[PDB]
Amino acid sequence: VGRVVVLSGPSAVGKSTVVRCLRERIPNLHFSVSATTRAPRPGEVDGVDYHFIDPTRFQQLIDQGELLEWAEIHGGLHRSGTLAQPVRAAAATGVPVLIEVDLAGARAIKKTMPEAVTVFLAPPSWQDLQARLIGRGTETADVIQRRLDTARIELAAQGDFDKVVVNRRLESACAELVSLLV
Repeated sequence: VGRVVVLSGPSAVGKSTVVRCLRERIPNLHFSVSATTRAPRPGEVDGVDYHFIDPTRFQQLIDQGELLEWAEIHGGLHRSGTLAQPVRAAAATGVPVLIEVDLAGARAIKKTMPEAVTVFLAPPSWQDLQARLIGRGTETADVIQRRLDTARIELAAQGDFDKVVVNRRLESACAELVSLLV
């Protein structure tokens, strides 16, 4: 039976390079393919990039409890979320599953699938995360202040998760996640 790992963390702690590393290290890792009600962009493939469904069918899925989590996107322009059945089927086949979601999505998945392992990718320090949020200083002071406030709130949540991986170094963050997945 494959492990299901839900990866989340602060907005902008470094999740997507980590995801790429994981998919290279585990040849058959199944990266959860979200359902969405937006239309496909050219180059997106149904079943690979997203499962493209219509709003009515997406509402049916909500009502039948077939989503582990879902959210309104861009204030309700459309919806996206994680389908339960492919995750469960992949796991029953013995293939490991990774789901990457924001913190609200991870909280939702722990309710709908408690056997999933939730992991919070934490920064090695406050100053490391603050430095990245300031960045090249292209944003206004109000925008940066809001980002720092948001980060402190999100960091307060790391206790809600099954595991904390500290992103000290890409190779060892990725290594710890590999150990969790296989």
